[PDB]
Amino acid sequence: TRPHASISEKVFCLIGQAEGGEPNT
Amino acid sequence: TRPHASIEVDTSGISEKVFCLIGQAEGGEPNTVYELRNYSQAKRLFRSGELLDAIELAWGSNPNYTAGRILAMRIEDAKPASAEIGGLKITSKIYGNVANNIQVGLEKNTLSDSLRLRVIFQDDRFNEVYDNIGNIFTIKYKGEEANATFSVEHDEETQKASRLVLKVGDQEVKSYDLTGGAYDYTNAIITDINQLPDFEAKLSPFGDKNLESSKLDKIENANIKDKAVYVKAVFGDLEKQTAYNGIVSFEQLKTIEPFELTKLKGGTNGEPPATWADKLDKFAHEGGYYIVPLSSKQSVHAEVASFVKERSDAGEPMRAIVGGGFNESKEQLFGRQASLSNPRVSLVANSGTFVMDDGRKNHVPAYMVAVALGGLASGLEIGESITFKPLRVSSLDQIYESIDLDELNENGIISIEFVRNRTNTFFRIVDDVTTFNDKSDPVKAEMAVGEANDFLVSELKVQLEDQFIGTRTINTSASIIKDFIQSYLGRKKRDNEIQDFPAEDVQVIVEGNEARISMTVYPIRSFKKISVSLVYKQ
Amino acid sequence: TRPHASISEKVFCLIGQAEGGEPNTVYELRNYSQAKRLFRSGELLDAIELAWGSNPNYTAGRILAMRIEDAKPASAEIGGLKITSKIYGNVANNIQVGLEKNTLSDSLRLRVIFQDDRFNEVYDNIGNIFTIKYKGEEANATFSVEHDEETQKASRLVLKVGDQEVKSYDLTGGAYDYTNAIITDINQLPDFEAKLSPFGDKNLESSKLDKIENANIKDKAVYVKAVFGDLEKQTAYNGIVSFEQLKTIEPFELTKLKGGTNGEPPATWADKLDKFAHEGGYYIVPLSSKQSVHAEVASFVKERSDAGEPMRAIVGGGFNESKEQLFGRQASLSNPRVSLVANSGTFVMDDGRKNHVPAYMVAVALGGLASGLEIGESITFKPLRVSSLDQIYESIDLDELNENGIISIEFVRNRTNTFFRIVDDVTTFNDKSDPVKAEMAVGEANDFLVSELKVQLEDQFIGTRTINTSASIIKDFIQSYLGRKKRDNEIQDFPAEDVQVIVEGNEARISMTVYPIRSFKKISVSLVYKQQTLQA
Repeated sequence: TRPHASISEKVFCLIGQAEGGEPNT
Repeated sequence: TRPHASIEVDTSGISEKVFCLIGQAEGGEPNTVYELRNYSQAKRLFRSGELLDAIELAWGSNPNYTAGRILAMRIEDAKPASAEIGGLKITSKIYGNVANNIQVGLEKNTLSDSLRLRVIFQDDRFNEVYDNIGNIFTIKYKGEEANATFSVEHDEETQKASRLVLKVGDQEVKSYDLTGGAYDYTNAIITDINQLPDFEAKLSPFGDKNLESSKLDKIENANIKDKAVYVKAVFGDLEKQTAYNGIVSFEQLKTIEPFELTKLKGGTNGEPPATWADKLDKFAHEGGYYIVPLSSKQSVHAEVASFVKERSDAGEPMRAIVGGGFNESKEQLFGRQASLSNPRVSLVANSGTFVMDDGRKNHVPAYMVAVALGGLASGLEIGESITFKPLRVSSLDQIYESIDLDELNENGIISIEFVRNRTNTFFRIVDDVTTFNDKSDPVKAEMAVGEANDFLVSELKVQLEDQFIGTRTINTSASIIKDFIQSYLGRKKRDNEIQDFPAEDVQVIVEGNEARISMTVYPIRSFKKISVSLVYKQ
Repeated sequence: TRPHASISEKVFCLIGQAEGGEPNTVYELRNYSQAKRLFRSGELLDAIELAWGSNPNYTAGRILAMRIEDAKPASAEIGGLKITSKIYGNVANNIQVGLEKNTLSDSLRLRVIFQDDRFNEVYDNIGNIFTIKYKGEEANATFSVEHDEETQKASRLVLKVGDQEVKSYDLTGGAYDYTNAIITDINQLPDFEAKLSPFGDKNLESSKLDKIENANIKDKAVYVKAVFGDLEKQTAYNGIVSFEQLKTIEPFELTKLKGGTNGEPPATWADKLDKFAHEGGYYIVPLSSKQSVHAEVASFVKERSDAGEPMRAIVGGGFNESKEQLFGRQASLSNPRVSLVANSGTFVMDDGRKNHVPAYMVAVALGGLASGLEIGESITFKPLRVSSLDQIYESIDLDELNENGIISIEFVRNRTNTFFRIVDDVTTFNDKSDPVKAEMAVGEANDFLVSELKVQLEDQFIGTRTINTSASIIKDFIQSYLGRKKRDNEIQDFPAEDVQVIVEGNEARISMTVYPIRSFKKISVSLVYKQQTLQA
């Protein structure tokens, strides 16, 4: 991996359906 | 020499980017790149065939624009024509079959006890003679002893000249070392004989010889009272006579001997190579951008395409333009496209005819229209497109017309369109679409957008490098990166290299070991659809 | 001798095979012309001239050059002289010398020739140091010199008049050491006279007078000669050739010198690498070809590290080496402070010639760069100024060579211009989590810091005043040093709480922590293109 160039305090939560991402995390 | 004035009525030519051509032609030393800056230089490095007709086309495909400097390579392992005749290895500076026409001979002159050399070659009208070979200088002794001589002995380990000695009877009058010493150039002998009482030595008037003294030949006890005999040194005089000129060179295996005027042998272009990648490797660091191979073979098209992708992965963007055959069919073309559907490649269909400047109404294959096209595309300013530009082609051997110029262009194949008048040559090129399958993305799809991206990207790379990748200190967080990048983008908008950019839509993230950047740019590219509407008030 | 007018820190070393200079000595070169006066041809000279022109902006400092051949001076014993040349090696056989007798002076004349410098000046009226006369009416008068028989140096000079001795000149008992004292003192006499040579500032000693007696003199101007001493004074202090006397000096023809020889290729360089042990040259670039000498340089740098002195070696390998041949050097050259360079290319030398360059000399390009740069600065991504280079290795190859600890080179394309830059400051060391050893510039920052820290610990505590300096005092002194080094920004940060020291009789043990300046090696970008509106 030699060096290179490659080219709000109120947190908000959600919970619902989605076709992606592992659940329970 | 003396002060003077000169006027050459130079026949040269009868600009930013560089253009690369690899093809077949019958001259020039093989497997080394050349830079061509002048057509009249190409007619002299090379001689005949596609590589030269390609260059004569590339630098004339448009009456106002023209290609930059050209890099060339020959696709042949041409041997040089040579022979062993006499005690000399004769080798021709030409590489290829053409060199077999060369003729060399030697004859000895009685009136000067020297050789006369003749070299002849037909196509360059070269037929000249060199005479008095040897004769490097004379001596006459002037003392009044009965009969005096001189001698010149070799270094028996190397056949180089070792001493020059003057003998009056049995007495060594004088002597000089020739294995280097004071007398490395013959000039010092020409003083140090004359300045003695009993001897004088003088040069021949035909040119300054002044050879390196180790090149004389072995002689012993030659009378120089009854005669003004020559010192000979017959081989090393050939370099002073002929080295800087002409077509032939001479090398020693042994004694030099006369021979009849005889032809050479072994000038062979050889079989064409079964693969082009090994020689294509040499363009990797010569600074090209646009490359075209001068052949219809499908293996060459796949090797060049894979080569361009390998270069693009290693910091050097490149692009290939390819043609195929003599008037190919749709089935053949889409067969070539489907096998070669990667970006940074563009495929051309038509095969044209060009009025070549000899007066030569040349019917020309598709991979040569790709030269004419690639030459024009390379010469223009960065970010312009071949889109709707005219080409100086004479006529086309073609199938494709307006409805086909939907079909082919929609599938990513370029073609030239016939417009009946006023537009300079009646012919303009419809698009700059690449061979990549998916047309939705313009950077991949359309050549000019890519060609503007590739150099813009390199500049962002190079400027970020020394400002940050140098790692001069960590105490320069991500807020400074936003300052540098907005300053950088502000220059590109001012310099017209981009259309516009939003300044307050830049996001930077950093973790000390790595920085992450996000930015948006609004690109600049040629118009392609003009929808102008008309209304009135009746 | 009369008053008249007429018209960086990191020291660098070079050592290799070229023509010229004394065998087994180090020379402090500081300009191009000084180099060409010392050496004549060889890769050492290209390396020197490359060091001060690998980059126009960054350039090396002082150059310590060594020419590693057991060379001999060319000599030939002829006439009455131990003729010897100053220039050791093969080249000196090209010298020619002759001593011609010249009759109007009744002297010798010297001509020395050497073709590469076309030297060819002449030294004339050799001998003939001064002239003598007598005026008086005495019919018989004469001059003589008599010698110390144990050395045949002259010990008396005498004048006779009227067939008896007049006066002694005591040629070791005063001012008569120098010939002038005889010429003045004769000029004080009533009727004896003498005049100095019109040929120049001879002022030779009387010790080197030649054997001569009963020179009949009155109506004459006879020369005293002193030939050998005149040869030394008028010639030995200039030019290529040197003379010593064996046997009497007399004329002989123009002839070559002989036996000048370079010797055999050096088998071991270690006992000649001892000459750098006190000049402190930090970077060293051996031009040695073979892996055997690279291991010797590696052993040498390790031995100087154990001695306390920091040094680092940059090395190259062959022509057209493959990855694996370079891995076989990397494994056999394992220790840190040794830096392996890959490719072999070409450079545009002083001549304007397209010189081919092996990796042994391409190493000099990085050595000239790292010695030019500021201390602690990284060699990474700086230009290299190379005309052509066997450099087909691609981006994935750079990662493989770099990970394995092999310095590589890259082609980079600007807008229109191009240039070649060096892709990482890595060493030949294995461990990825130890940047003090894995990164040349970090090791350098550590070395130069430690060279000062050692000395300031000596001056403070091995003043040896008393054991009563308890560990709290050492704990304070480390705070002073870490504060002074933070002030000059040589360290990023340090935790002042983490200084622990224990003292036991004459022995102390120390521990601490330092935040070194962190790098910024990787940058990633996410570049997006969007449509846009512009309107009336």
